[PDB]
Amino acid sequence: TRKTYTLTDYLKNTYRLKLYSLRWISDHEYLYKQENNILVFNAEYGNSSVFLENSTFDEFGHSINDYSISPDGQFILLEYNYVKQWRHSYTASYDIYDLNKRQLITEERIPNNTQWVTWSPVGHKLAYVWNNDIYVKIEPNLPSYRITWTGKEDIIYNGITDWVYEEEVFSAYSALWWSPNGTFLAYAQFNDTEVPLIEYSFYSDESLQYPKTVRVPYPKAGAVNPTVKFFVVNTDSLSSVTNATSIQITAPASMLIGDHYLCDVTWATQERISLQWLRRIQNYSVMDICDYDESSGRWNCLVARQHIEMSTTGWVGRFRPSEPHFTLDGNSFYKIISNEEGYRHICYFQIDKKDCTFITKGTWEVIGIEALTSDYLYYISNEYKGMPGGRNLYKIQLSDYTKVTCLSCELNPERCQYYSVSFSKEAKYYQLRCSGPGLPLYTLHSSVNDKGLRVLEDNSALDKMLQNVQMPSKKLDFIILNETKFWYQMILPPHFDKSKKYPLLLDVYAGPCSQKADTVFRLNWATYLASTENIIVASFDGRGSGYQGDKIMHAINRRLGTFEVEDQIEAARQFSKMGFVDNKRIAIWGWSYGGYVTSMVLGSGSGVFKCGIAVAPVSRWEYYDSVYTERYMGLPTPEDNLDHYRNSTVMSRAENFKQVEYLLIHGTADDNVHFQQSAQISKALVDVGVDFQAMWYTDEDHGIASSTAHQHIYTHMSHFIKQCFSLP
Amino acid sequence: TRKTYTLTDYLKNTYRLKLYSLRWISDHEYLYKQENNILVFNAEYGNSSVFLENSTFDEFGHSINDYSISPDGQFILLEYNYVKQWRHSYTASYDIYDLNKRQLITEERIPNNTQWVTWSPVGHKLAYVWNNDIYVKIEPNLPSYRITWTGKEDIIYNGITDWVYEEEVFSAYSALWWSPNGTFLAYAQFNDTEVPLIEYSFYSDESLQYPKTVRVPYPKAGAVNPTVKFFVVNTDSLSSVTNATSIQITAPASMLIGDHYLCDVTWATQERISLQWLRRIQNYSVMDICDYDESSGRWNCLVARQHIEMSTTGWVGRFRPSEPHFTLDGNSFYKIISNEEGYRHICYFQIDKKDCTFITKGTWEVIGIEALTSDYLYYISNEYKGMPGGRNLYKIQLSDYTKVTCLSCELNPERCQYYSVSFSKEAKYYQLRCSGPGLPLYTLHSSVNDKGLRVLEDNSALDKMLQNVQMPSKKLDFIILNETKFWYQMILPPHFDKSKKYPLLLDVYAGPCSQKADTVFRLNWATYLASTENIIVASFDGRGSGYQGDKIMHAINRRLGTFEVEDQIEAARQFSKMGFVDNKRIAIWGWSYGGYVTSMVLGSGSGVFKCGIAVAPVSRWEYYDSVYTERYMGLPTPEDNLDHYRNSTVMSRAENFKQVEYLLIHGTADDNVHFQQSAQISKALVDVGVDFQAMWYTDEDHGIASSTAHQHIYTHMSHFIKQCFSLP
Ligand SMILES: CS(=O)(=O)c1ccc(C2NOC([C@@H](CC3CC3)[C@H](N)C(=O)N3CC[C@H](F)C3)N2)c(F)c1
Ligand SMILES: CS(=O)(=O)c1ccc(C2NOC([C@@H](CC3CC3)[C@H](N)C(=O)N3CC[C@H](F)C3)N2)c(F)c1
Ligand SMILES: *[C@@H]1O[C@H](CO)[C@@H](O[C@@H]2O[C@H](CO)[C@@H](O)[C@H](O)[C@H]2NC(C)=O)[C@H](O)[C@H]1NC(C)=O
Ligand SMILES: *[C@@H]1O[C@H](CO)[C@@H](O[C@@H]2O[C@H](CO)[C@@H](O)[C@H](O)[C@H]2NC(C)=O)[C@H](O)[C@H]1NC(C)=O
Ligand SMILES: *[C@@H]1O[C@H](CO)[C@@H](O[C@@H]2O[C@H](CO)[C@@H](O)[C@H](O)[C@H]2NC(C)=O)[C@H](O)[C@H]1NC(C)=O
Ligand SMILES: *[C@@H]1O[C@H](CO)[C@@H](O[C@@H]2O[C@H](CO)[C@@H](O)[C@H](O)[C@H]2NC(C)=O)[C@H](O)[C@H]1NC(C)=O
Ligand SMILES: *[C@@H]1O[C@H](CO)[C@@H](O[C@@H]2O[C@H](CO)[C@@H](O)[C@H](O)[C@H]2NC(C)=O)[C@H](O)[C@H]1NC(C)=O
Ligand SMILES: *[C@@H]1O[C@H](CO)[C@@H](O[C@@H]2O[C@H](CO)[C@@H](O)[C@H](O)[C@H]2NC(C)=O)[C@H](O)[C@H]1NC(C)=O
Ligand SMILES: *[C@@H]1O[C@H](CO)[C@@H](O[C@H]2O[C@H](CO)[C@@H](O)[C@H](O)[C@H]2NC(C)=O)[C@H](O)[C@H]1NC(C)=O
Ligand SMILES: *[C@@H]1O[C@H](CO)[C@@H](O[C@H]2O[C@H](CO)[C@@H](O)[C@H](O)[C@H]2NC(C)=O)[C@H](O)[C@H]1NC(C)=O
Ligand SMILES: *[C@H]1O[C@H](CO)[C@@H](O[C@@H]2O[C@H](CO)[C@@H](O)[C@H](O)[C@H]2NC(C)=O)[C@H](O)[C@H]1NC(C)=O
Ligand SMILES: *[C@@H]1O[C@H](CO)[C@@H](O)[C@H](O)[C@H]1NC(C)=O
Ligand SMILES: *[C@@H]1O[C@H](CO)[C@@H](O)[C@H](O)[C@H]1NC(C)=O
Ligand SMILES: *[C@@H]1O[C@H](CO)[C@@H](O)[C@H](O)[C@H]1NC(C)=O
Ligand SMILES: *[C@@H]1O[C@H](CO)[C@@H](O)[C@H](O)[C@H]1NC(C)=O
Ligand SMILES: *[C@@H]1O[C@H](CO)[C@@H](O)[C@H](O)[C@H]1NC(C)=O
Ligand SMILES: *[C@@H]1O[C@H](CO)[C@@H](O)[C@H](O)[C@H]1NC(C)=O
Repeated sequence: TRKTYTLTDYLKNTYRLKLYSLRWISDHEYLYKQENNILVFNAEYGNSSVFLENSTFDEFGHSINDYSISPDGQFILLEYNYVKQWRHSYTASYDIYDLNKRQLITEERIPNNTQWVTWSPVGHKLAYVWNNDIYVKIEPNLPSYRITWTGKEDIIYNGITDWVYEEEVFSAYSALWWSPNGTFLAYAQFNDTEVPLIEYSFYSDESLQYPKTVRVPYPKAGAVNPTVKFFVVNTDSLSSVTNATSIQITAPASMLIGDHYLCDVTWATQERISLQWLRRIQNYSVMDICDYDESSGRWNCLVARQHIEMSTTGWVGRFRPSEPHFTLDGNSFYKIISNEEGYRHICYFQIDKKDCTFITKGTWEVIGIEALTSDYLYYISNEYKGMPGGRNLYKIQLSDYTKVTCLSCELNPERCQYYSVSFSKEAKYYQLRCSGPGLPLYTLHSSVNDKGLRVLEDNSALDKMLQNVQMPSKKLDFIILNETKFWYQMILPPHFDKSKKYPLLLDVYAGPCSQKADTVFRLNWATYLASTENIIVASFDGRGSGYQGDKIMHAINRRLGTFEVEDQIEAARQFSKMGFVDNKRIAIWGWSYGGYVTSMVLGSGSGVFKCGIAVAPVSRWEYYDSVYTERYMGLPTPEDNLDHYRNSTVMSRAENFKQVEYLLIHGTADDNVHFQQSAQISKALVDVGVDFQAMWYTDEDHGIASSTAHQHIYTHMSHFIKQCFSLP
Repeated sequence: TRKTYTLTDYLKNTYRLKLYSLRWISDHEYLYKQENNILVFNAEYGNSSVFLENSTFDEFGHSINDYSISPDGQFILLEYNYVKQWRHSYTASYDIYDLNKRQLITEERIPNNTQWVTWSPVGHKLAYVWNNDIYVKIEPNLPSYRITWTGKEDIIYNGITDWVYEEEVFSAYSALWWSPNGTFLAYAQFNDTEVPLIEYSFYSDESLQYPKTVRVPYPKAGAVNPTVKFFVVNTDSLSSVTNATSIQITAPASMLIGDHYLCDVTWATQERISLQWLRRIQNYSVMDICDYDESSGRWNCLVARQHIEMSTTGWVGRFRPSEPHFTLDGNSFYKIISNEEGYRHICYFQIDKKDCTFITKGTWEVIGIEALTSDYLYYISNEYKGMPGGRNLYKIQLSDYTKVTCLSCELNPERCQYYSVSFSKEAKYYQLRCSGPGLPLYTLHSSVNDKGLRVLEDNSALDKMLQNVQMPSKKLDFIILNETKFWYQMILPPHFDKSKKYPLLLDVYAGPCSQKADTVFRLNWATYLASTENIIVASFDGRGSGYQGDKIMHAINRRLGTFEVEDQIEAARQFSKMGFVDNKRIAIWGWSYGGYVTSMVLGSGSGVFKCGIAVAPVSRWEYYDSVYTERYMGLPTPEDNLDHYRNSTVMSRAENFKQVEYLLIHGTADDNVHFQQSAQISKALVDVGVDFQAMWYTDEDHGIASSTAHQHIYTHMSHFIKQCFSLP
């Protein structure tokens, strides 16, 4: 008997995955949300107390979306009226509650429609962006100091990013950086005056008589990009002068010669800041390190401290130049860069010496630097067992690089191979977060001796429930293509029998530096398909995929829509030759880049696939944004890479779609991959007389994450897959 | 053994109906285009001559879209660079060729991007509109006179109509009216300053990087409407030294009190013009009769010559007040109006007498007045055999109304029951166009003795081809509902066998004053469905339908989405109870108003229909234009008819779609029924978890008629219907 994992189970979230989200507030205390109220926990012993009882804001008159405690614990920022914008941006209202007097501040309050707010790293100073201008409050109940007057809707952005910087450069909306002790406030200013606008309709609720036209500054490939400027203001002088001066720090001459980007800002000390700039042609970046000059009140970046990072085989960085991690005295820093072999490792830099020293090496890569103390550097890599899809925490002794300890590898090797970490303020404690291949496991550890303090959440409740269900299994392995290994994973149906022919669905993404083959545990649509529909769901990381060196990642440089597309087809062949795949029932599907690859694959004329589903796909690179697209494709001009731009479109393969069943889906309010992209695919298919299935989702964006739409799209896709595989 | 009428046959027009479109140029001659040659025919004998060689412009260097010979035969206007706009509007380039001197005028030529152009009714003067302003050319080779200078894109229209006037009032882009002999040129001016704009994306060719946004002044129900003014200018006294003077004729005070419309302009004589005005609440209209005052130079409209036309059960006229047909001296006129019984008949009016006399009467209606002489008035009505879906030509003796003669009834009763007609200049000759139930038949007749001169086109070629294919038959009949009879038609499959059960598709439109049950012969999608798929395609005219009196037509007044929807369900219900219908396979489909009714039906919960297809449907009346919507629904305010505006939406019925298969289709560039309407339907279905099929057509408008799109929609719908009926 035993029920299987059904579509409803996924859509209704019957089997809930538990997690343990904590927020360190010091070197040994963290906050945890247990039953609406906020408790504070002692890391050392595990005892807690009620920090803020849930019944505190009952008669607030508003539903509170999130909170934020000032560094000194004296105040708490309350956020409500949350109105989402793009991937990271949103607007909201805020009130400050005085935790000492247990009162709600009612004077000089933060304006409504505040675009971004942030406490100073120390104390309780506040900085926020409202109407595209920056303001600063030294004290929560005192008036604000205006920092900028140039703010202008869709034109000038001070302290916040425009659309493309938020999405492709900073993975954030804020563009301001408090110095370590809060004295200085740095920030970027974006000018989109000449940036073309993407325009599309938003219908809103039925009650809106006339549709609204959403207009946003968005640079498509080869178009005019926003320009940027960087400034630094001394907040400590605000109460002493009428208008504190924003000292500007200009980009290096090597950047000013053409279009460029401000791509990283990292403070090194109270009076030292590092900036990384990137040329519009993303294979050259410069890092300036600037010191405050107490005599001229100016900021100077000595060329002797400038560092150049370039790439001859591709772009710089996985998605951008990596962040530096400075030693306390700010005289040296560690940074991940690809070595002579093409693998990303940690290099140790002296701020005024151009030659760095690699402290790690091998045919594997460092994923990120997680913490740095005067004695140790902690990082996550995929070195363990040579599995690029695994992740573990490591510790390296700064006084002896030959001393490297893996802190997570052997904790529970069968259940935990994909780790994440969170250190306390001074890295005295760290929470480990295991996400697979077994059920997620959260543990707390002491850094002084790397001893396990205790288990925070083991997901026993769910393990219990899953016992009464025929869950699918997952296989992570590899195939060798041209003396090089390529990893794939398969979500196999329960009681899998290799003596049978199962229908196969290729789950694909395959964009640059992607990884669809890993050791993470997921409860998703593929779970339902394998468990209930007895469908094998596979994923393959071929050329262009990440975390396996530049040889593989830069294979698609300037050539998107080629190798990553072909390898995916070859993967299908390879799978069919494994003998447990029904060659007559092989389907392919993907979202976003996966939608593009799926479409390109369905229109290649390979004959391997019977049907496929593309959700919010890219159809021609000239329609996607500049930062992302140009990174891999360069410029769409005849003197650069225009020919391949025009050669890698979905539309040019419309005719071959007569050989397959296709389902095209897109959200009408997708601000990322514009509906325009599918509108052009559909028109090309209509023009050559090809029938296909389509579905638009009114007012949904790139994620189609709305509760109702989410249930609707997966239901619709399920019927299509079952029909194509005629289950029925 | 005899093929059937296939989908390809319909889509490739393999079976073409022959026509015979002629143009009367005098009381005894007409122009007919043959082999691209313009021939002139003598109506009395049938002899012809070549009027213009198909090779005359053999090296014109432009594709000629259309041509237009001046009334005096001296010149010919050549139209090229045609670019379509809405239903009737478009811009083009023109050149004038001198027929007498066989030369192409090259001096003072009409501008490119001209919006409208027309010859004076007599002679060869010209009036064209360019950049929203009116120009007049007394001679083809002479400079033109600027009449208006207020022209402004999307704001002020002179001589041309705005979006709503073009579509809902004049069924023409043109807004200028030449006096009978060309002395005066009357014109209307529209002001859309405060009219909101409908905005939508147009994607264009793949090469366009950024979608363009189209915006057109379009007043939705309740919104601010455009205002109108009327002017008359003397084209005989124009000066190259002074700006033309236009005399304004203001609307009556009973109209100026509130919002209103100019709905008809008709010249009575060389110096008398009639105008009809309609209040925004379309149940009260006023006709003004204005005479030119030679001494004053002004136009006066005596209040004593004012005629009011109102309605207590509904709006005025079928879609607007009918046009008057003045006698030679202009002292009296005939006009179709609804009588005390609610049936539309011809009433004889004296210009200075309030009461008019009806000259026809009966439980049938006059469709239109076609020609008037001192002895006879010719008209088309559905009186014959009491069939409201039949049309015949009649003449009534103006000196003895008891003497009524049908001129088309008995010509060929089996083959011809639906005629339209074309009279020559003085009604000396008329062409009859029979369009059903048999193949179209065109004939020429002489009025003096109503003789049948000859057959112009009998479609004997098509008849010879059609006998080689198993064509379906059409049954026109009626059912009774509450002592009232309602007509329906059924397209029955070849070799119809009433002992068998056939699936049934209800083809519906059902908008106010519509007629889907008639005797017209058609080669369409239904032909293929019955001939090849053996599906019965039925249509029904319930409450709200036209040509049967106001008791029926006005039944849905201020109540759209009620009785016309309910009656369709009743009809299907009754057809389902017939021996030859498979009550398990009953479908419904419609386009435009038919899309709305199909949707309202599917969301009714009647359980009668298994599936349905809605193309470019209206979903809520507040989204449609003011002129058409308010005509039937009044204003959407709480004081007027808001409750019913809110109760008649498709969206409120979403939940009821759970038990039916629904395919929703709409073109993204529909300027008439905005994509918005379908976008809200899909969102409501998604919001209640109901699955359905959808298809958008990039850049297609309300007609979805581009060649490839047309083939694609009918192909996609064919698969859907066959699948719903389990048909191979
Ligand atoms: C885990 S996965 O499914 O393999 C996966 C999924 C998604 C990405 C990925 N790559 O670029 C993005 C993301 C920026 C990134 C957030 C910082 C990018 N901007 C994006 O959304 N698109 C849309 C079209 C094209 F695919 C790029 N997201 C990725 F690298 C890997
Ligand atoms: C011959 S039929 O299929 O019954 C038929 C088809 C179409 C009409 C009809 N009614 O109003 C229009 C047309 C007026 C202009 C005269 C052309 C109107 N504006 C329209 O396109 N819509 C869209 C939504 C709503 F249904 C009305 N067309 C009609 F009265 C009858
Ligand atoms: C966790 O429990 C410990 C032990 O009871 C608390 O320790 C406080 O430690 C300080 C420093 O020595 C003493 O002054 C206090 O007397 C101790 N607590 C008390 C009430 O006496 C600690 O406060 C607890 N932490 C939390 C978050 O509950
Ligand atoms: C944003 O950049 C634009 C340039 O595109 C700047 O606009 C120029 O400003 C100068 C001086 O005011 C004028 O002479 C030019 O006419 C402007 N050009 C344009 C496009 O109009 C603008 O000043 C910048 N804004 C800020 C705050 O730096
Ligand atoms: C604060 O100082 C800044 C820096 O000068 C002022 O910004 C200048 O304002 C003037 C006049 O408004 C403009 O001509 C300049 O273009 C502005 N410069 C910049 C950097 O934008 C700002 O107006 C001052 N505010 C107050 C209240 O004095
Ligand atoms: C935060 O760092 C700033 C920058 O060094 C400190 O301000 C300097 O303080 C020294 C005294 O130690 C003075 O000589 C300088 O004039 C100050 N410079 C500036 C720009 O203010 C500041 O004292 C530090 N804050 C704290 C709380 O330690
Ligand atoms: C069209 O009709 C107008 C108006 O009746 C004619 O113009 C009148 O002609 C008479 C005879 O010459 C003059 O006495 C009047 O003063 C004219 N009135 C106006 C308003 O112009 C005109 O002749 C006719 N045009 C044609 C071509 O027959
Ligand atoms: C034209 O129709 C309107 C609207 O139906 C009539 O005006 C009034 O409409 C309201 C509802 O909107 C009713 O309560 C009134 O009874 C209607 N009559 C009056 C006098 O207000 C109007 O009567 C109609 N005109 C004609 C000639 O029938
Ligand atoms: C049709 O035929 C008649 C003669 O049968 C043609 O002739 C008439 O017009 C000619 C010039 O227009 C004259 O030369 C004839 O005298 C005159 N004959 C009669 C009886 O009126 C007439 O033009 C022909 N029409 C066409 C269009 O070809
Ligand atoms: C077209 O209509 C507009 C608006 O009704 C007319 O303009 C006016 O409305 C303005 C408010 O937007 C008032 O401020 C103006 O006083 C009023 N009149 C003028 C001349 O501005 C406009 O005149 C109309 N245009 C024409 C050519 O008739
Ligand atoms: C309308 O456009 C046409 C085409 O551009 C103009 O005709 C000429 O076209 C030739 C080439 O086709 C050009 O060299 C000329 O510049 C155009 N103009 C002339 C006078 O030769 C035409 O003139 C335009 N007319 C108007 C009123 O816009
Ligand atoms: C906090 O609130 C939750 C839900 O409102 C409740 O279950 C819990 O008992 C509350 N605890 C306290 C201390 O108020
Ligand atoms: C924010 O909006 C609320 C809602 O009207 C208003 O009452 C409040 O005063 C506003 N606060 C500020 C700082 O503007
Ligand atoms: C950067 O890439 C461009 C495009 O291939 C190339 O022309 C240039 O030489 C590269 N620069 C470096 C430093 O590799
Ligand atoms: C005129 O051209 C057409 C083709 O456009 C041709 O069929 C016809 O023969 C020509 N006319 C004559 C009289 O030859
Ligand atoms: C005609 O009127 C327009 C509109 O004001 C004006 O600009 C033009 O100069 C006038 N021309 C003559 C000849 O009066
Ligand atoms: C008569 O029939 C109509 C439908 O044809 C129905 O709506 C009405 O209620 C019935 N009774 C009366 C009195 O009209």
